[PDB]
Amino acid sequence: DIMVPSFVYNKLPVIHFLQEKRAEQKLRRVLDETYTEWTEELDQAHVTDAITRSLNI
Amino acid sequence: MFLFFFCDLFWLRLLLCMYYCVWSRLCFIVYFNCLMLIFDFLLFCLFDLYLFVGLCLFLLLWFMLFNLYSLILYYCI
Ligand SMILES: CCCCCCCCCCCCCCCCCC(=O)OC[C@H](COP(=O)([O-])OCC(O)COP(=O)([O-])OC[C@@H](COC(=O)CCCCCCCCCCCCCCCCC)OC(=O)CCCCCCCCCCCCCCCCC)OC(=O)CCCCCCCCCCCCCCCCC
Ligand SMILES: CCCCCCCCCCCCCCCCCC(=O)OC[C@H](COP(=O)([O-])OCC[N+](C)(C)C)OC(=O)CCCCCCCCCCCCCCCCC
Repeated sequence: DIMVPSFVYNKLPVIHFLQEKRAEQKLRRVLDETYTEWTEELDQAHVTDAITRSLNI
Repeated sequence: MFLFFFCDLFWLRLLLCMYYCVWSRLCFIVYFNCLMLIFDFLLFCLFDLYLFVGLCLFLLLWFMLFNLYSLILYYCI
């Protein structure tokens, strides 16, 4: 009725602070894993060159 | 021989019930050293070294309810 309740009350602020940091840590890691991915596609000039060769030019 | 008597804490028990039906933080402890046995970090004990905290707290409360209030005249230990 008295003792355990008081010590639970004492624990609340630190646990709240640590869990807020843990949540921020998760969000930070989520952002850090994001990285714009640029793709490379076959240049059309080689297509235009193969087109020309096929013509027997 | 069986003597039936009562402690002198009944009013204090009433006050405890009245004032501790809701939770309150405790930040001042007469014997705080029972909570901090290890002072160098990375040291740990496999023995239940914090088993004394509860008994310590209850003993402090009981002995304080008796001894400190005994300064009031006619209060009995
Ligand atoms: C022959 C004559 C009679 C006597 C017979 C005795 C027989 C003895 C047999 C042999 C035994 C040998 C060994 C003895 C060793 C003694 C050692 C000793 O005393 O050490 C000191 C030591 C002192 O301790 P303490 O620090 O003072 O704390 C104990 C306190 O009790 C306070 O501690 P606590 O507050 O932590 O306790 C918890 C408390 C938590 O707090 C509370 O619950 C609050 C209430 C506290 C009550 C207890 C305190 C008592 C205060 C004094 C008496 C109050 C007024 C009584 C009025 C009497 C009027 C005549 O809860 C309770 O007390 C639970 C009970 C609650 C009862 C509520 C009843 C409600 C009824 C409502 C009815 C409504 C009807 C409506 C109808 C409508 C119709 C239209 O005593 C003890 O530890 C207890 C010793 C008991 C040993 C066992 C004895 C056997 C049982 C006997 C029962 C007799 C019943 C019949 C009586 C009938 C009237 C005559
Ligand atoms: C943390 C430290 C706490 C320190 C507290 C300090 C309190 C200071 C008190 C100043 C004086 C008070 C005078 C009161 C007078 C009352 C009427 C009277 O006649 O009394 C005379 C009585 C006796 O005076 P007397 O001995 O002259 O009486 C004469 C009577 N004849 C002649 C018949 C013998 O005064 C006292 O006994 C007062 C002593 C007080 C000592 C301090 C007790 C502190 C511990 C109890 C704290 C309780 C807190 C509870 C809170 C709730 C808990 C859940």
